[PDB]
Amino acid sequence: LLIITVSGLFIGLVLGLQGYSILVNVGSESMLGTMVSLTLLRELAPVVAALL
Amino acid sequence: MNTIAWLGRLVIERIRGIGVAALMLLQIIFSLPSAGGFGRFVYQMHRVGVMSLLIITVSGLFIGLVLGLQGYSILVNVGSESMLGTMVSLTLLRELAPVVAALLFAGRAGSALTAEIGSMKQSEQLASMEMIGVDPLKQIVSPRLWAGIVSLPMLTVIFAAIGIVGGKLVGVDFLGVDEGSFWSGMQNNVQFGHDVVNGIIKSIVFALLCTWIAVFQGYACDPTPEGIATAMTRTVVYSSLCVLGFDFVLTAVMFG
Amino acid sequence: SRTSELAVGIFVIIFGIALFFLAMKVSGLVGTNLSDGYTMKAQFDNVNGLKPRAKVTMSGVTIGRVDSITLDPVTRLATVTFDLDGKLTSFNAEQLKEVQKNALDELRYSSDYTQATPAQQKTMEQQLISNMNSITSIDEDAYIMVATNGLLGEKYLKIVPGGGLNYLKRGDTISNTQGTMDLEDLISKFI
Amino acid sequence: SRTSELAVGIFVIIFGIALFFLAMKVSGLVGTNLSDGYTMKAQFDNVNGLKPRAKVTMSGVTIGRVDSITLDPVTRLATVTFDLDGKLTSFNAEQLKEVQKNALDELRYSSDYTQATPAQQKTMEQQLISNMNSITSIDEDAYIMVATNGLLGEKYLKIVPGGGLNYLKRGDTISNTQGTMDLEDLISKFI
Repeated sequence: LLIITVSGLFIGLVLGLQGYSILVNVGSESMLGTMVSLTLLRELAPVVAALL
Repeated sequence: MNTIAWLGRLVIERIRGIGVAALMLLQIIFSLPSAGGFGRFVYQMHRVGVMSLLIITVSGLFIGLVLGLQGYSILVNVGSESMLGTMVSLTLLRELAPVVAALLFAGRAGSALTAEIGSMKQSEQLASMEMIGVDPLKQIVSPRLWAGIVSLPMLTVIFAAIGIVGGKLVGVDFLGVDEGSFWSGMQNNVQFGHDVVNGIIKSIVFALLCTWIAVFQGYACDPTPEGIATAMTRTVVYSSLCVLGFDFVLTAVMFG
Repeated sequence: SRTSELAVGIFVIIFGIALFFLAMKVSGLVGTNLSDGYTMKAQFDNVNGLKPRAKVTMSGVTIGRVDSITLDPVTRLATVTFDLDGKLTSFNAEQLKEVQKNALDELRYSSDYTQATPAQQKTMEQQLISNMNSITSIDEDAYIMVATNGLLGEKYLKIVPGGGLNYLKRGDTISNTQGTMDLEDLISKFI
Repeated sequence: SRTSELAVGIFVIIFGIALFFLAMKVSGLVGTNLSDGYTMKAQFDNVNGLKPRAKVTMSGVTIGRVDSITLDPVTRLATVTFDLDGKLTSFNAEQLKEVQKNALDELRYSSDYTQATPAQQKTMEQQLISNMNSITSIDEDAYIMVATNGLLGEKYLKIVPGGGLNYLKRGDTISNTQGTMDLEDLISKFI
């Protein structure tokens, strides 16, 4: 249990850090909450949870 | 009441245990290895690196196939399919190829440095070596540690190379993206001396803390084959806490 | 020393339980839900894209949230029930009389005190307790309209003050209102 | 034994909270559902880029969703099936009688009184019971069209009210529809 919290805390801190700074240039800082959710939920939380 | 002082003071033999591993670490590198060291050093590369090679290609091929698959479909709606090549490169190179390369390496070879030394502790393989007279800190530690340092930046470049070339295969062969805007999206935004070089300097200190723990926690462990697995997690736990704990200082010193 | 070491480690780890709840505040399920607020409401005819817990701004600085949205089906009116702040939206003790005598400079003015009963003082007396509580920083004439933030996705509420002499109460209804428009206003006037 | 009864019982504590986080603070099924919600349908021409479970609005309030989008080759069209709300779209009994005799005020509307029947109760008493039959706030000749939440976003149904004095029933079909408009059409809008 003590492991996956820290690597859980990490990847969200990164994925919402870098895509926004390119995305803010057009019109979208409100779709920040979507891209963090829909890539963790349907893509990484199955995969990267097992490899730890 | 005695549990909270049993859970108390548990840091102290751990911080005294960590203070031992520092005192071990100087004693390995501050001596000149003899003849016959390079021959085992090659075999450790044959053991650690060459065996680790078949894994990181497949997980290298995977993550590029995913990251260029899903962000584009939201990004195509405004004006940008040409910045697909930038977002795949600059998140693999400065963010994931340091981090996710180690967690597969701490998985395979972060264990097989412990259990190979948890081998020689249970059958007194270690103790017989001292008794005949060698020093395993010169014999079975130093060619293991020097392969662990070298072979990880030798892989994480290999990882991200198929990592980018993987995402090309979904783009131009299935999503029909323009090839020229793909690469020249990268060549304008990805400098060499600030990204790929500083993706290596992350991967060296991600290789040292991952492999030095995995040597020490297999050496100073009690030979009980139950606790050989509790010592096994403390390789992985203390690696993954520190390979993630020292991304956040390394991201801040490079940029921001 | 045994005792020393023990106690030390104890408090040390304990902290981790202490900072846990300060880390639990940022989860949004406990802690930091607005203090010392109150409630107003208004009436619209178009609330396009407005969701609950959107922002309310005075001139570019946020002052509350929007909590309850309804439509009145009998004459097709929208009605928002939102909560402001009570620290950045109200006068304190000194600022009351410092503007109540500026209100009485408007209340007992040459244009108003001369036209009403100019031999009384009750209208100057009744205005002080009535403006003591149930009072805002929003003028009695001030319009609220749905602006468009994010310039592509949003609609935080904008409260524009100005003019007037008196203010509005702590629970009343802002009557000067302006519902939002859409891209179909942006095309129809353009065509 | 005693630690094991603790250290996995505390594990099912945390997993229940992190499921509660996803259900009741993230995803749509956090209660999104109105009372006796009935369904209607309508036909369109352009339903371009419209997913099921979209929003429906009347004045920007979320009154319902879109259920199914079918085509019919019998007449080359697209017929949208959607469920509205039953409370925000149907008048209450008090609001019913408020408009029912006002529909009798509309019926007996001067000439409207001696035009169908002033000598019979078919134009007088039947419209009273026709006022009650599963009534809607949607009038007899309102028009529905596909808007977009901003000029870069999703697609959702808004319904333009106004006009007419009679209403429609549950399960009817709204007339006067017009579909979505895009970049391939705005050229046709100007020239």
